[PDB]
Formats: sequence, structure tokens, C-alpha cells
Amino acid sequence: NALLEAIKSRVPTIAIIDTDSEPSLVTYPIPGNDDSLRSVNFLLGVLARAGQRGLQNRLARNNE
Amino acid sequence: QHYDESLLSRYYPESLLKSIKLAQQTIPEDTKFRVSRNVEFAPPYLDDFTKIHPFWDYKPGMPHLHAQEENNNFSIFRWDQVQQPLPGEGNILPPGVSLPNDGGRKSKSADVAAGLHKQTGVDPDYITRKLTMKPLVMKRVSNQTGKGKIASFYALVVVGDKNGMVGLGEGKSREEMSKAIFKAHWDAVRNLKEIPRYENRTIYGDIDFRYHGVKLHLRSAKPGFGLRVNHVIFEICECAGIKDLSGKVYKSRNDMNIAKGTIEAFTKAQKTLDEVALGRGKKLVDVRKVYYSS
Amino acid sequence: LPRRIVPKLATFYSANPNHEDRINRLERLLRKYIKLPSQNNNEAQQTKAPWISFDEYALIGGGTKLKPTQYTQLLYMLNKLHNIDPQLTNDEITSELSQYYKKSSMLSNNIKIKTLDEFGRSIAVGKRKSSTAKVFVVRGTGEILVNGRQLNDYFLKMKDRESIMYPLQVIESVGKYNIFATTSGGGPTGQAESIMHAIAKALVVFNPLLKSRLHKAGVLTRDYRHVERKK
Amino acid sequence: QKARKAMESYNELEDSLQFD
RNA sequence: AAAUUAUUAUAUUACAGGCGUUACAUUGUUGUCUUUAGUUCGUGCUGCAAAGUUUUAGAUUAAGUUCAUAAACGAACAAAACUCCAUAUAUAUAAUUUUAAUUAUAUAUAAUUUUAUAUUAUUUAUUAAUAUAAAGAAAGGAAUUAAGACAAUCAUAAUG
Ligand SMILES: [K+]
Ligand SMILES: [K+]
Ligand SMILES: [Mg+2]
Ligand SMILES: [Mg+2]
Ligand SMILES: [Mg+2]
Ligand SMILES: [Mg+2]
Ligand SMILES: [Mg+2]
Repeated sequence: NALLEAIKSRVPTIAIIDTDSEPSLVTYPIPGNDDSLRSVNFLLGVLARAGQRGLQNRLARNNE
Repeated sequence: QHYDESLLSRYYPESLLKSIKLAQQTIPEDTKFRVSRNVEFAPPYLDDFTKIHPFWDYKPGMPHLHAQEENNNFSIFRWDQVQQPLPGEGNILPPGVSLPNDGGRKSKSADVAAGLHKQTGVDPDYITRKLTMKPLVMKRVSNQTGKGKIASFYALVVVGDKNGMVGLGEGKSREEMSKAIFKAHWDAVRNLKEIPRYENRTIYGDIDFRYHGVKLHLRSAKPGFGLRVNHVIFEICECAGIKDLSGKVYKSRNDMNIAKGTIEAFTKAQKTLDEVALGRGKKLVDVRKVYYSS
Repeated sequence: LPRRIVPKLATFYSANPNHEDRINRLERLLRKYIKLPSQNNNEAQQTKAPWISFDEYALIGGGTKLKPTQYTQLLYMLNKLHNIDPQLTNDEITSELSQYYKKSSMLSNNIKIKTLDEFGRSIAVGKRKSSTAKVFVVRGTGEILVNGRQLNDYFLKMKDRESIMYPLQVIESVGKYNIFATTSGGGPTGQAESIMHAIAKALVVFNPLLKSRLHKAGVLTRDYRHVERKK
Repeated sequence: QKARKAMESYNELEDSLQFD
């Protein structure tokens, strides 16, 4: 449901794509195990820190 | 607190000073007033009661249970207007409600533009100024129920800006056809798509597309050829900005399925010269265009 | 400098953003203070848990979206934070919990400790059916007077006499008090049991530790049954 | 006859309202 | 300035009157009667479409009872809540001979009770059924939507 709404709403999407998952339904697939909390939290953590660095770079350019 | 006559005479009218003096000689200064929790004699707000409010007090001269005038001394001789107009601004319009002074001035395009902007973020100005809407199918359908036959109005409309953007929308209403067209117009704007156009006038080459039972054969045409196609396709081409086109519909000629098939054909069955060139790693030259170039 | 409009709550896209935000705030406190021990008086069943009503929480927790199970989840976390040992609690926890306490605390109670009067008498009123009884209990030797008359004179039925004695028999103080009972209305049974109810309520002043035994015997409960017009 | 043909006149009438 | 107008009586004629008519046709009225968590509307989504909106032939209670859940979400609608009565308590009023102050009647509060523990089940968890302990005066009622199908002359109101 969410993926189809994102398509209808032209919202880019990222998702973990397991071997039984349809890759073309998302803009940026990440092939990987989606059943383990460790694998999911490892991939989520990397994406979250990447976002943090972007946020820190935006707040830094405002200061200087 | 007891106040000297001087102070009280600078705020209260002379007619009421005698009452204040007598009350300050009968109520001792050390009176410990108690609050009544059974009967509420005073109003819920502070009021000296020195001025007669035009609305919250009885109208002077009007007959009522507590009128103090004699029955032959009332001063209301005209009964064509409301005696006590509402206080303050003169209205009780709820916060967030607007007085319906003007009715029938709405434009359904502006109503569609406002709703879609709030729901999807599209620009209202583009919808109300750049888009043209043309109804394609308008019929009544019916469902057989235990209570009886329930009729519904079905509307299929096409919208476009005549500059590449075209959309198809459908709408249903059990009440009136105008409501069905409003929904179809609303749906059509949400389905707006860009269609490739060769020289912004025609399609790229020829198209043989099958949409359900409809066989569509569309051919590109020379400049100034005009639209020589099924009437349903004509309206879509007009909205989309296609000027030159030839074609023939075989097998099913259901208007609804011709319209949807045409929109699908313009998007899924066309390839721009640029897209073909990049995919094949080749240069594609329009000979007619080069012949008239420097 | 450039400004934009963004959702206020991190849980905006959830079903009930307001409830989830409040739950997250409480969950953070329960994580930050996971180590703090809980009350050992919880076994003593401390009688303190004045949390806002489901309807009152719906003003702040999503209104119609609020589900009963969501309210149950709020109470499980409010109680857990509340049951942290009072000595080891901190301001942060109390600040967060304050907003969820019933505002009835704004006012005060309507109960004043009952005490013996100038003559050492405990006065209580009781009601049964249409009957009423006002009894005067004082420390004595078991003398009873009903409307100035001997007990055997006023109440002819021994079962009515036994009903009057029951509260004193529960606290085993039948020979420790003098009772001056005044009764009016209804019949012998209503008056005798109205006196029974009034003696039980008057005996609690002499020793408030015996109220639980009186309640358990059933003598402190007002019998609600009355003649019902057939409907 | 009623159901099928009644709307021909009304749906064209809807188009009458459009110009109005 | 004797004519006019008021009242009253009498007379005059359209009529008045009718427990005459449901084999007098309709409307009320009330009755019974099912229905009372279901319709309509808005939006979203699926199907080319008429249409459908999906879990779900959910759990649970004596019972919409209560709670979950799904490409549906929400509003209106009405139950329910609410509200009143009863009961418990507080304040006020009575110069306690209109006395029943053990009362009268205004206002307010309270519960659709609450908590710990053991046992048995469970969707086993922040759970129900149980028992145990603790706190409590707390234990009972009332009214309530719109439709659908049907009855009564209503000597209980009408219109023709
Ligand atoms: K719908
Ligand atoms: K008295
Ligand atoms: Mg997997
Ligand atoms: Mg007649
Ligand atoms: Mg007769
Ligand atoms: Mg469709
Ligand atoms: Mg719904």
C-alpha cells in the first residue's frame, strides 16, 4: 500500500529488497535480508547516520 | 469599602448618589459578605448597573412583565423592525464561518483547483487558466437492488493544456450529472501525463495498439493535415495538442475504451527520436527539417 | 533564514500521532531510569493512583482516534514510573507525570475526622426501608434503651434483638458500651436493622482499626432495598 | 423505453446547463 | 344638525344541528410490530466497465455486551456516553412551638468502582474466568432513533 501510494504521489523510496521482493517497486533498492533485526538495524543505522551528516552539513553552512 | 462622596460623585451619576449614601449608612464598614452557593442573584460578570444596555436590558418604553410605565405611556408605535438588534458587531457568525451574502458565483474549475491544491499540491492558477476540459461520455447506469433500481450518473472527461499535458478522469454520482462531471474533472487533473509529440504537432511514426477489445491504428501526418480520426480521439488530440493525425479504430468502438486506449497508446507505444538514438548509439536525422536548415 | 512548514510530531504519519508522541516521552523516562528500584510498599497496596479518565486523555491523545488499548498502554507506563521508590525518584519523572493526574486535586476533601462529643458519645444515623435510627454509643456495661423503653419491650422478636447485638458481637464488645437508640418510621424489622447499621457506624470512632472487620461482617453497608412500585 | 431514452434528453440537457 | 352610528329584542334566509353513514374516501391518533453497529455522503483505492471496497463466516458478552482488525479513512445518523431519580456525603437555610433537625429542599461531590496476590485457561500478556486480601455507603432504576410492515372509529381529534 505505502509503496503504491509513493508511486502515485511521486515520492522517491528506498527499501530493503529480499530475494522474494519485487525490486522495481522502489526507486533505490537495497538487496539484503529483511527478516533479521540485526541486518535491518545495521542498514537502517547506516542510512540514519548518512542523514545525520547531511543535517550537520546544512546546519554548519548556516553558521558560516 | 466606603468611599467619600467626592470620589463617588466623579464616577456615578447624581441621581444614584443618594442611594449610595444611604447604603453606606446602613451597611457597616465591617460587614463580612458571604457568597451564596444556591441562588445566583448577580450576573457572572461585573457591572455597576448605571447604564442601560440597548440589548441585554429591557427596551425603554416596550411592554413586558416588569415594565414600569403605565399602560397608556408606552413609546413603541412602530412594529415593522426588530426592536432590539443584536449587540456589538451585530452578528453571531461562528468563528470560522462566513456570511452567505453571495451565492452562485463559484466556478467549478476554481473549486477543483482549490481542492486539488490542498490534497496534492498542484498549482491552482495552472488548473483554472491553462487547462481545457471536454466531456467525452455522459450516461446513466443503474444497479438492481432489493429496494429497487438505483440510478447513477457516469461522466468521462478529458483535460489538457494543448501543450503536451493530457489527462483522463471518470466520475460517478447518484445525485446529479453535474456532480459526476466535477468528480471526473477532479480525477482528470490528477491523472495528467505528458505525451511525446513530434514537432509538437503529431506522433512519432505509426501506432498499432490493442486496448482490451479496441484496435487502434494511428498514423502520423504532414503539417497542415488536420485531425482525421474517430471523434473520441479528436477531442483527446485537441486537449493534448496534437494537430495532425490519421487513424482507424477496428473491432470495438466503445467510446470509453477508445479514450483510455488512446491515452495509453500515446505514452506506452511512442518513442522519441532522442530515446531511440541514445538506446542504439546512432544519430537520427529528420531529412525534412535538415532540408530547410542553414 | 529560509522557512518551511513541517509536521510538528515525529509520529505525524502514524494512526494516532498524539498518543504515540506521549508514549515515546514516557518510554524515554523508563529507559533512562531502568535501574531505579520500585516501591516495596506496592505489596502493601498503597492507595494512590489518580490518573485522568479515558475521555480526559482523549482531549490530548487524539480524540476519536484514541483506542481503549492505547489508554491501557498509557496507564501501564504512568503507573510504572509512579511506582518508582519515592526516595529515589527525580524531578523529571514527577514533572512528566504531573500532567496526567486528575485535576480534582484543585479542590479539597469533604471529610472531617469523627470524634467523641463532650460526653464521650458516638452519634451515628442508620436507615433501612422507611425506618431511621439515631443511636448514642458511650462506654458502659451493656445497657440498651430504645426510645426510652427496654429492649425486650420495644422489640418483641428475638431475631430483631439479635440483629441489634450483631455489630457488638463482631468486635466482641457487647458488655463494653451503653446504647441509647432512637428510631422512627417503618416497622420493627426496618427499625431494628436501622439501629444495627447505626451502631456499626458509631463503633468505628472508638477504634478505627476495627472498621475492616465491621465492613467484612456486612454491618457498615446501607441496605438499598425498598418497596418498588410495580412497573 | 423510459429508462434508456430519458437520459438522452437529460444528458444533452446537462450540456445545455454547461453553456448556461 | 332630525338624520347617522352603538347596543338590545323581534323578524327575514343562506343556514344551524345531526351518537346518520368506513359498503363515508383520506388524515391524524395511538397501537402492535420488526429495525435499531446500519444507511447516505465525502475522499481514497481495485476492476475496461456495470460494480466492489475486500481482513471477516473476527473475538468476546445474557445481550452492541466489550475490544480488536482490514485499501481504506472520516463525517453525518442513532445508539452509547450523557442526563435525571434513588442511595452516601458536604455546604447553605430553620431565631429546633408549622418540630418530623431521626426533618425539610436548594446546590455540589461520588462508581460504568479500585488495587495486590494465587489458581485455571488464553491470542500466555501490560490477559479473562476464579478465589484470597485490602479500600469503599455503593447495591437499583428511568427516559432515549428513524424507517418498514401491519391493527384499531379514536364514545379519545379532524377534512371531504
Ligand atoms: K466510494
Ligand atoms: K426537633
Ligand atoms: Mg524476507
Ligand atoms: Mg354540516
Ligand atoms: Mg341523535
Ligand atoms: Mg479505472
Ligand atoms: Mg467506515
